[PDB]
Amino acid sequence: GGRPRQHLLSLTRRAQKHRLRDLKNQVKTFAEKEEGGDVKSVCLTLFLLALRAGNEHKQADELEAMMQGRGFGLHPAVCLAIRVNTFLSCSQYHKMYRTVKATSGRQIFQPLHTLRNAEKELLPGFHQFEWQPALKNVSTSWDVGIIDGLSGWTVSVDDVPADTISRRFRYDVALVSALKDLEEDIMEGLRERALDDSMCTSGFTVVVKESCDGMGDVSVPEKAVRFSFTIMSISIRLEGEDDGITIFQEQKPNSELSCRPLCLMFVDESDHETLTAILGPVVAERKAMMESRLIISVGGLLRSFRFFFRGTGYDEKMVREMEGLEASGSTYICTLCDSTRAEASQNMVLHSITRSHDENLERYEIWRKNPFSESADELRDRVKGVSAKPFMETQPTLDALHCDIGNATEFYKIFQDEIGEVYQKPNPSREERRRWRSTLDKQLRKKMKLKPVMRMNGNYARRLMTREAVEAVCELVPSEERREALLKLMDLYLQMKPVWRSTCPSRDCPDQLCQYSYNSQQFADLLSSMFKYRYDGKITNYLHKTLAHVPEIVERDGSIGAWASEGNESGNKLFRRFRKMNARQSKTFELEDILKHHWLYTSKYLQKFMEAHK
Amino acid sequence: GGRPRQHLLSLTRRAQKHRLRDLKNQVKTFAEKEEGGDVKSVCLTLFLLALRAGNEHKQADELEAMMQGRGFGLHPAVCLAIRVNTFLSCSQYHKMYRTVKATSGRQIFQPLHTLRNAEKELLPGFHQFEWQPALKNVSTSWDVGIIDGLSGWTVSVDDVPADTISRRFRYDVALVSALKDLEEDIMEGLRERALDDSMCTSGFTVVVKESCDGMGDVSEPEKAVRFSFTIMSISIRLEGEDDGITIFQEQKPNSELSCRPLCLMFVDESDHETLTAILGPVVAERKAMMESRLIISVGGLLRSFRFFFRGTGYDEKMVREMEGLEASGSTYICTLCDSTRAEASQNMVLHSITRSHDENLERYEIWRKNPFSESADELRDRVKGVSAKPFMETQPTLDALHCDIGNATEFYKIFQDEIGEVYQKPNPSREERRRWRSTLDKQLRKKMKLKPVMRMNGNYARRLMTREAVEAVCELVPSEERREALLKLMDLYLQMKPVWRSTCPSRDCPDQLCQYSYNSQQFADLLSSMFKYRYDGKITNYLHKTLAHVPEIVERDGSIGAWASEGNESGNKLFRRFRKMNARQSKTFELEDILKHHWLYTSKYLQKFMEAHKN
Amino acid sequence: MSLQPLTAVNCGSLVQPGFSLLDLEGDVYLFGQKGWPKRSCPTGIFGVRIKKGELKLRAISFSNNSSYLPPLRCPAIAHFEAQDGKPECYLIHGGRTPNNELSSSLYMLSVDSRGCNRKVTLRCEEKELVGDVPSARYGHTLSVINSRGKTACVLFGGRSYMPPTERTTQNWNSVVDCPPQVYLIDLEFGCCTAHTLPELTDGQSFHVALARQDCVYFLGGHILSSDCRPSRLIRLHVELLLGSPVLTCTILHEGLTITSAIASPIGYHEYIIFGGYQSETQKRMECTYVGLDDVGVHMESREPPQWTSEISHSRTWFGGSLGKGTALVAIPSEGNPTPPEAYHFYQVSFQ
Amino acid sequence: MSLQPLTAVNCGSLVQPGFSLLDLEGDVYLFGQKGWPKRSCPTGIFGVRIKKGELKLRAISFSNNSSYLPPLRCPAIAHFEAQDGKPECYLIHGGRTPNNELSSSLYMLSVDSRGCNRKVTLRCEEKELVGDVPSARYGHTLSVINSRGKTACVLFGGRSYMPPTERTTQNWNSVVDCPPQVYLIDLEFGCCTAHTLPELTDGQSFHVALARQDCVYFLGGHILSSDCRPSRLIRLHVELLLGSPVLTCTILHEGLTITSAIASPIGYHEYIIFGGYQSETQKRMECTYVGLDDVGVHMESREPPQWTSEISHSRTWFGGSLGKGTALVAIPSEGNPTPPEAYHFYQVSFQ
DNA sequence: CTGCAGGGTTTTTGTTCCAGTCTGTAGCACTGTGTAAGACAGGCCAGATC
DNA sequence: GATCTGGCCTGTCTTACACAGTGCTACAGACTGGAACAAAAACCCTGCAG
Ligand SMILES: [Ca+2]
Ligand SMILES: [Ca+2]
Ligand SMILES: [Ca+2]
Ligand SMILES: [Ca+2]
Ligand SMILES: [Zn+2]
Ligand SMILES: [Zn+2]
Repeated sequence: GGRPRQHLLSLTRRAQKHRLRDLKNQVKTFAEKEEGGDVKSVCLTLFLLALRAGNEHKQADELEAMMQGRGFGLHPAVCLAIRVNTFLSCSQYHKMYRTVKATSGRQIFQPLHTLRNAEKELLPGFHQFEWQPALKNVSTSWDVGIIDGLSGWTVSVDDVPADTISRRFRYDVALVSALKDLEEDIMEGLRERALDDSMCTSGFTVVVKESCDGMGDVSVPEKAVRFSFTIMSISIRLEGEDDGITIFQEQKPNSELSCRPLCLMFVDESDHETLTAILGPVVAERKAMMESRLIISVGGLLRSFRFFFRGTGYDEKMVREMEGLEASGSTYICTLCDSTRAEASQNMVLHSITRSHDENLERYEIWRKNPFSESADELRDRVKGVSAKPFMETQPTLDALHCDIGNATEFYKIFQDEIGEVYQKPNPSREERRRWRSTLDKQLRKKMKLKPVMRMNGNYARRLMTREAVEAVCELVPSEERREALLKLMDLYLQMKPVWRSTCPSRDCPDQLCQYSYNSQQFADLLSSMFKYRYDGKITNYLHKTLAHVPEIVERDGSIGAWASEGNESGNKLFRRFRKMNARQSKTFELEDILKHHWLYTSKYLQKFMEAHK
Repeated sequence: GGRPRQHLLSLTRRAQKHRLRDLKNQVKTFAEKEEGGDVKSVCLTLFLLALRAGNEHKQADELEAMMQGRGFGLHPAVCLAIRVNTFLSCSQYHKMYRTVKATSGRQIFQPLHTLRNAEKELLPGFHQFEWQPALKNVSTSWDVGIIDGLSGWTVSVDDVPADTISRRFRYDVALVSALKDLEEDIMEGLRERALDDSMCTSGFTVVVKESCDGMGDVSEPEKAVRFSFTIMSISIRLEGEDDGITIFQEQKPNSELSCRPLCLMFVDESDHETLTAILGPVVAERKAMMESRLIISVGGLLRSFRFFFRGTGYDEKMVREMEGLEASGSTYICTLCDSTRAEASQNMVLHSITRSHDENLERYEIWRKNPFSESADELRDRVKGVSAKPFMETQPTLDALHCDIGNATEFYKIFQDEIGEVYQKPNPSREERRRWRSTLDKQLRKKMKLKPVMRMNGNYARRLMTREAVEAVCELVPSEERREALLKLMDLYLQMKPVWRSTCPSRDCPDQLCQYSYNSQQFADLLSSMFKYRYDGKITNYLHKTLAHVPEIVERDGSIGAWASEGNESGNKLFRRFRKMNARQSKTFELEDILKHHWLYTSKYLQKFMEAHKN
Repeated sequence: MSLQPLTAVNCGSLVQPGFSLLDLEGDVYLFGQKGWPKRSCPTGIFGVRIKKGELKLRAISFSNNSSYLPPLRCPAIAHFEAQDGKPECYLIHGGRTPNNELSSSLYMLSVDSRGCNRKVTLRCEEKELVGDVPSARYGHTLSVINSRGKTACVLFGGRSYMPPTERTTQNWNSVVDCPPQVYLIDLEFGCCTAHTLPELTDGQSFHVALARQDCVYFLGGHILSSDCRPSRLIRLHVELLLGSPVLTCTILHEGLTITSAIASPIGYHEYIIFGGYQSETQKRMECTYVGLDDVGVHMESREPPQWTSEISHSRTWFGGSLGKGTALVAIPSEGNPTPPEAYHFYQVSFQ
Repeated sequence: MSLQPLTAVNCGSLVQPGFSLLDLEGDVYLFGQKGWPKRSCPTGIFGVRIKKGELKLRAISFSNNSSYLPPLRCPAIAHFEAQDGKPECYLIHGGRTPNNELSSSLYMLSVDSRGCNRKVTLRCEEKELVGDVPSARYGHTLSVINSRGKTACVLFGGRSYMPPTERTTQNWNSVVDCPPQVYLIDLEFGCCTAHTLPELTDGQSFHVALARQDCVYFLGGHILSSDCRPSRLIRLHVELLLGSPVLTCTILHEGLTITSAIASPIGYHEYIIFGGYQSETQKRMECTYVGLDDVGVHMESREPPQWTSEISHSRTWFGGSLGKGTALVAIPSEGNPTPPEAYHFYQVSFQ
């Protein structure tokens, strides 16, 4: 006879121990033999391995998280970080938080009030500092925050209409916030370089990249202007005796995820007056900071800083604007060489870089006074297109994104052209170009899987550069010489294109850079011969620059692409999404909010706490 | 010699097994020899008893909550609900998910796959059923999902085009979905009634109200209608003398959280063609539904269900446009009696209810044949303005909201005419009327602190029909006789405003209903005495209705605010919020998604989790 | 053969892509308006005016003994030739209602008196039909014939939904063609008879046909079953003998692959097609004169008027003939914002 | 004395509120342009032609020995009357730079040759200042005097950015009244000397003063230190004694509270003051006229021409005399979308 | 006793395969397909006078 | 009246300006078993190094 065997997990713990005592002794003595009496860890490990044999990873992770410490709640930092990282309203966050708190709470998330404090150490206007020498014509107050861009603008109706609403910070405070953020990583790099952390702490060097682009369709577009900056690369000279050591160069400056906005204004990008009226103070204070030095408690030590500023992150027309170049298809084609448009057909490579800010100021004054009584367009010639007193100094360089987009549309256009005929039909009519573009996009669609676009898009250009689209379309070409010729041109382009796309070719790929002059010469002369009909004397500007200035600027300023305004443009999406669903509909405060929210979006503190081990 | 051997918990699981192989196979063979080969239960009990030996009761109880207790955070349900309850898109949800997973390990939330499947538990077309008798002219397929309203609309350009984009559910399916949702509270009402459950499985009584109302300002064609409906209550008819005991009764019917959409189409409210062409099958199933008995596994028990409906949720305009009457300002205004225009002014208190959908059909037939060979206006009069064929049965009831809106605009222009002196100047001029408009605007901007609008919202109405607004504007009308006149006017008006605005006037203001007859008659006679200046023979239809129809309808049905349709209006805001945030966006998918989201938005099985654990 | 673009002054919404025109003694009346009548025009029929490129409409009234008629959409239209007993009727049956339902009812339209001032009085008599009555259907065809010298009127064609037994909530707009069966009808009394033909392999719809002198030609349309537009011709020689009106038919070599065209009359049996639809996606665009004779039907191509690029680029187009070799058409207007006149309007003529 | 709704054919976007309208040798010339000069016309100035309520703007060209001028925004204007040795001049100083800057630089503008073909040559000379020079200011007021019998130039008024020490980046767009010093300049040589006035309480702006036969009359304007608008004009007389230009002032107790008005000289010294701003919101709608004398102001309010609801409703406005009792005013316009001629234009005349 | 190279040790750690499965991340249809400013070239042309 | 020409017109060119985030789907990567295998991490162990 006997008692029937029931399920082991249903009887009392008395019967459990009864039926398991033998294996309990086995596990006890095994733990004592192999690990010295650790029954708990041995039974734990065996249970976990038995669970994982069935591929039940989830419950094993659950139980292990319950053991060896816990994750009951959350730190407030990552909480607010996540909140801003997915563009939620305070109402939303509260509903969700109260909800989950009601359910197995154990309140994990955190309520709003604690968040809305936990960031004043991240938002600007919070960290004490000072300068030596003092900043000229600049308040020493280290506490101020969001300021309406009006700059104490007299509301006087009789005078200039004081109309536009704007917001911004004080440039210095944004810089020092950026530093105090990166401080953890500058200390990390100090340790990586193993240099002393106590001394050699007064001669750092921070590279600043400024940038500004307009942005339409922000509702009439309402066409508001965005202005941003970014820390590019911080170096150190101390204690001297050397050139400088880059502690932290940004790895992905292209990414908008490291691009902090500084000033927002509800104005068009073209109207110069209001633009200046709200930009002047900023450029003035930047010029002021160029001389003095900053003092900040970083790494517990009162260290010091000086800076260097690169005016790159801009479109062409704006550069011309705040430089005073006659936008855009002027007789003076290049911002950086002074050649004529026409003469840029005879020569296309040998060109020097002399266009510098103060020089342009001098040339403008020589325009104004005309110390030579010379004729009007004569004055235009001698000044070399300098007739508009500029104010904003910029680094004389081009953006990668725009060179790419312009050369992409040039490619697209010439493809539509030579699908029809140019050197066998000299003067084509408008409907001809229309039908040629239609059938060109037909070819680009049937294979290569691209849909047409009203304007040039970035990834659109990326695919527009693939040789495979060329092999697809050029099949439509009747010629063989010109067909394989445009193939070879695409070839040269692919060979020498990533040169400016590169982050640092001197470290990425010096090869093409060494023969960049040579391939540029090849392609330039191939165009001059096989396509003189189209480029007799008229030249797209970006092509002039890339065929007459790329290697020099690459040699001078570290690299290119590392300064493209591309990340600026990307931020528009942010400013789009932000304006969509995180505000009360009030203008005086819409920017006052959107700034705060967006300024959050860029923090290695926050971004790291967001990655959290991938 | 030998390498120092580390702590078992810190080794690699490969090396952990490499070194534990002995006791691994020992526990394996112990399970196989003594416990039927269940290694999992063996090691579970090993860890359990080892922990409980060290006074680790808290960790042991938490583990026992993990094994055979669904831990792993909180639930798939509340996860999906919270996803809905704040309109969060999927990529965002996954971004938060991976985040809270990496930092603060032991993920609480569910991944995407879990909630995708969990949908079909609350999507329509998941619980089986059938009809006795079988549903006529209806496919018996029960597992169907979303269907575009074309109902096989052949796309022949030779014929009328299929240019209209629409989506819908199958009526019965959303019905059974909502019921199976509310099986929880139906079992709980059975509980509260201390009522049997094995018995009384046949005499359930379910009543639903419905609505349909388009809206403009949808662009960047242009308009769409959101046909919806919601259960109101459910009682018990078994087994005799007991007429019915309300088992469930809705508490917030006017609320948005009780508004179940069924079908949406990118159409205008006006063109009667497309509306019928789409909603036809809905009408057919509606009428085919009154008869058969539905079988549902409610509370695990297969029980029968029957249904009564009362079409209420329609504005005056649509009410007419599905009744074929004169739209809108013709001699026939009472959608219930056959009053003329001036007769509603002649007598303003003595009217009965006559307009009955069946009689509407019967008299449209008279229009059709004219069996008496009568003239156009002659037959129109004899037929009392039955001008077209009726199309769908609605209960001859009133909308409280837009009737209040009519009271509001009427008293508004009363004020606009009392700032000036129309009883002295019977024909004032347009520009003087606009000046009186602007001075009324500034008057109510100073007092009561209200801004002007070109078209009015409900808050404007309620904040206008206030004795404080009366005495604020009365300061401008100089005649202290007209002041007291319209003061007592507003007084007696508010003496009855809650009568129709009551959710349960039988309780919320029964004495207010009792004297309603006298209050309304005083209203009409005061019109005839001092305000006849305007109401010689011309009135507004809504007033007519609030005078001679309120008590009849409410006594016959129970309330008005109960059958009020308000929700759909502000729910249009929700429809917009949904579309511009969660759209695909692709026309064949825009509705095909927003409908899902929307239907999800209104399950008590979710909303309780917002209020259930909150109080 | 000329076209001229017109712009209607005070009418921009009442017509719908499927509508109709009816002429009584040179007087034009539009039939079929979008939705039920407002308080404005409780009849829905409009006397039409085309003068100096402008298009005006005016409302009509009726007698008292004349019952009123809801706005059918695509019925079969038949001008009863003015003869004994009652000139001059014009037949209406039966189309589909505003509420997407079908009439299956016979109305006779007539003039009563005038004026005073260019006013015309009309009348509508619903006559019950005895049978063996036809089922509800729409897009069908019916015409009159005389057999020494009896008068009959015969119908065939049309689409309709599935029978109510299989009528399905998901097929509620699915439709098929009618069975290939004609229905002969004496107007007095309202007798109806159904008949099938062995040559009549399949039903159809949208098809236009012309009758004359006891014989009819059934011309091209499209059949939804095989999705074909068979360009053959049907021709039935029919006669009325007491009391069985026997009926024979034949298939000619070629008819035409056209669909739902605009047929204008010019002579007794000299008629002209202004194009219907050749393909489901591609419109036929040229004219085609067709006479019919006792010898037979005789058809010839013609010069098509110089189409506007816009009418050339419309996706749809439709209408009827103003009569006597003149027609009116409209084109869905494309604009955001809409004009909101949903249609450009053109007036075409021959010679 | 009435208006006329003009229409600027093109270039309806190159006109900010603040600009200058200089009349010499017949035709009128617009100075000051929104944004820096395009290559369309480098010198920025435009010759104005009014034809049929239409506005034509012809480009201008300078001499070769001339200088080039930035479009100063709210500058000080002076008509130097035709007399030896170079008739007849305009004087522009010192203005607001379009790129937001100030220029204390002084500009002498004149006409040089014409045409032959109606194209008129102009020229500009930077007149260096020695002193005791006037600081860079804007909205200030300078005129010309001829006392016993020699000619000088009197400047007063105008604001300025905060001093270059208290120039706060957060107050950068603040601007207060310049210190109240009169500036007496000979065009040759530029011996610009400043002079105090113990009665002149403070600086001011937009005070459209006037001088007659070396006797100046400052009508009240705006004082930002007080936001007040004391109407009373202040008379003063300057006496070019050798070598001390002695001065006298007098507080006339009756004037007019006006800011930045339009003054058309009608007679030799008869000036109609059109309109401006008597308040922050209440614009001077009424017209005005003063005959000038040794007795001085002799003021009458003429009949104010009718005003379109357009000009009534707009927040502010601006303009300038076309000379000869005639003027042009503009209104910041609206339109949906942007017209983009953001200003509607109205001519106005006397008699 | 030191020095280092390298003899042994057990213990990480991956190492090979055939079936899964649970997940996260990639790929996707997709809106709409012209704008707006200014430079410069030249065509023409009125107006005005030579 | 001739002309011519200063300027206005029309056209063509060149540089920015919009289209991404979204639910759905499919695949890939990431995990379970046995054997027996190299390669290392670091103790210890020996041998040759003074
Ligand atoms: Ca740009
Ligand atoms: Ca851009
Ligand atoms: Ca409404
Ligand atoms: Ca409405
Ligand atoms: Zn260059
Ligand atoms: Zn009534």
